Amino acid sequence: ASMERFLSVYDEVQAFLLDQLQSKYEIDPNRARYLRIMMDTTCLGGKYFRGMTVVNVAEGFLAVTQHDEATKERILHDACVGGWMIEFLQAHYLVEDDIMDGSVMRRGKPCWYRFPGVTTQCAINDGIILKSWTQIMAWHYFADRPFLKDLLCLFQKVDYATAVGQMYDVTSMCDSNKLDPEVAQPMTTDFAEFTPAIYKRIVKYKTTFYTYLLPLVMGLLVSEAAASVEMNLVERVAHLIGEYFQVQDDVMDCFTPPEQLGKVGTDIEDAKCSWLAVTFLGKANAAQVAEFKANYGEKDPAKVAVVKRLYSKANLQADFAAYEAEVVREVESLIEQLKVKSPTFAESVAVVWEKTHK
Amino acid sequence: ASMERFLSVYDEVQAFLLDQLQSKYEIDPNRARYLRIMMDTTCLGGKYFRGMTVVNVAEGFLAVTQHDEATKERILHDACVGGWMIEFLQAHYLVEDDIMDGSVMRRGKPCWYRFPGVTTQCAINDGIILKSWTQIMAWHYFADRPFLKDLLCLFQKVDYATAVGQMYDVTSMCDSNKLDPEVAQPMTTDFAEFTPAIYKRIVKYKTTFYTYLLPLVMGLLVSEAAASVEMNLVERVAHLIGEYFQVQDDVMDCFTPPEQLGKVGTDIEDAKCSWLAVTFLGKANAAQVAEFKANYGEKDPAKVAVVKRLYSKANLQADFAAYEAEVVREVESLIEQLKVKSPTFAESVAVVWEKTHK
Ligand SMILES: Oc1ccc2[nH]cc(CN3CCN(c4nc5cc(Cl)ccc5s4)CC3)c2c1
Ligand SMILES: Oc1ccc2[nH]cc(CN3CCN(c4nc5cc(Cl)ccc5s4)CC3)c2c1
Ligand SMILES: [Zn+2]
Ligand SMILES: [Zn+2]
Repeated sequence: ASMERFLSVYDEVQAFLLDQLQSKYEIDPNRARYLRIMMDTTCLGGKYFRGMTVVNVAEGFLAVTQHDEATKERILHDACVGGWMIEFLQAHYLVEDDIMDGSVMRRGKPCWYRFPGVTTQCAINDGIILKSWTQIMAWHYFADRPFLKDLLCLFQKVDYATAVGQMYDVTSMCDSNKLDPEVAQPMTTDFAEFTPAIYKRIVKYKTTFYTYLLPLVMGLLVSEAAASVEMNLVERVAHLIGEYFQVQDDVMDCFTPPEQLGKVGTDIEDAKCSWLAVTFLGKANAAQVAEFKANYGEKDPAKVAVVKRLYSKANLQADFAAYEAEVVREVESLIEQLKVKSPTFAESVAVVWEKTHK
Repeated sequence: ASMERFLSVYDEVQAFLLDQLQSKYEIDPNRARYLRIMMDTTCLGGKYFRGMTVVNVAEGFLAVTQHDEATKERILHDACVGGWMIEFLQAHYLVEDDIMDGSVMRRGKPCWYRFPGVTTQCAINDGIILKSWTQIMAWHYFADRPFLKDLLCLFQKVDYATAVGQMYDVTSMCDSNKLDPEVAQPMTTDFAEFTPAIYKRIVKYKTTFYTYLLPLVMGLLVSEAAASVEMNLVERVAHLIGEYFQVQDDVMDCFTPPEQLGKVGTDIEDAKCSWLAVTFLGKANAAQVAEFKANYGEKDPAKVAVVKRLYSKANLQADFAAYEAEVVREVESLIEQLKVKSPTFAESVAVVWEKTHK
């Protein structure tokens, strides 16, 4: 099974990284232990959706391509390593984003920086190490691979797009004309930049490149199958599914109970440009817009409750159902176009969509 | 002149990065302005020692090798780009280290995160962007270069060694046996880990890889001259000069006036494993060791003054002169060994040493 193989490779990669720190970086057993615990706490515990997508794409191609058994094993091992590079990249951005946002919990556990023996001083560096490990994995495991250059190039572009996305996200509540390193940034008062186009740009860069595009294209690279697809369709479908994924996360932040969510959602307090805020502003009357402005982006729980009740009374479920019908329609159309060059790849995309939609 | 060429290339690289953000990353003029100012504030203003070393090494080879004029220009441009990759890598670690350490000033100006319109929330990400830019530079400018693979591999190893070094540095005042993410870390009471061997390990990784090794080897790579040297001698001399550089920085932190230093030095308050603390512990009697333990690593200015006077009365100038005589001796010996394969490269190393020593 794919999951058994995926988790066995984590143990192998972890052992390799820590053994390398001992043999080449003069590490002591106590600092190796700290880094082992850091890796487990930051990398494990999720669903491994991003990493398993690489494995699933590679598995799809194996089913229709002629290979020696040793080659099938090599491809599957490469897909697991590539999938772990993505999981570690996600771990890097979660560690850093939790510090930047002052987050309290992550997956029902405290954020890494909040651990007593960690602190922000160490956590920022731990986050840096997590991303350096993705490169150590690539150069070691893919040293002789024909796809090494393309993989490192794609990984770099995705990482950069994601850092650009975090900038778009953290500054989404400021007026663009006021951005100035010399002047403390006031929250917007007009919310003129809370538009579907601006929200789409935030989401496209902050999450879709690393959550959907990177796993799909990495699965193609380790399979030596990039010629079986039209890359423009891959980008379009990845960006489309990724946006839907984030709209789901925005709604859950506001209404999914903290116990089920695994944290206390603070998007309203943080004045985030969420799908709920953009959509609400897209249908509210003058009175509702005014009430929203007087209560958004403030920590006062009475003000947060006003925003939540404004959203509830605005019937955003109808807009969500309408957005979802449009996404089902467009995703199915792009899947159909993917079948022209690769029915196998289209099938992996269908599975990626099914898992997102539910 | 090398400096004129080096600074002209910064303008070109800056223009390329910002133009790429507009054409491919949907950036708006206000966020491009913020990133332009961030780049200038974090990358410029230093002596450009690391970046200019790449240029100087490449210039040395140009003087003794046959090339068309267009090739000499291509090599010099590659050396400037490679030198800027190192300067931007340094900018990344300064931004992040200033946040981690809670630093106030850097080069007589506030630390980047302390700017009113920046904040830690943005600065951590700005630091991440600074390092992604080093990779954007490499993939763009060195796309067709024979040294691209070796350069990216060397850059990754140096970056990882540096992140490992920051971990060694930030945890240098804890007892290794007590390192535990679950438990808040107490300061050491015995200072048994304040030894010359442990101090050497901190310094080797936290600064010598990126300050000395990377500029020298990058100069060789862009010159296609790695066969003109014995790499083991390059590593040994880089590590040796780098250690001397850091011993100088440790002494200046404690005794160079804040006006000349460009900041208020806090190594004593921070309980850092500095050359002054290790050397003092290496010659103190029982009474002096006891007085050091009762005053080190505390913010109280009276306690800091006791440590500074303990250092002053301990005649650490004699130990420094003795360490310096040994370094002059070993650096000169390694330079002599470098002459066997490349008198030109040995000469660039002599210049690197002269600039460090003064
Ligand atoms: O006033 C409050 C404050 C906090 C609260 N927590 C839970 C509630 C009770 N419901 C409020 C309405 N609701 C919404 N579900 C969606 C789903 C989509 Cl896809 C789009 C818009 C909405 S609106 C579900 C939970 C509540 C009410
Ligand atoms: O008590 C204090 C407190 C703060 C102070 N600031 C300046 C001073 C006055 N001098 C104190 C001694 N000194 C040192 N120079 C070096 C150089 C090396 Cl290489 C190694 C060890 C030392 S010791 C220079 C400045 C002073 C005194
Ligand atoms: Zn965030
Ligand atoms: Zn530091």
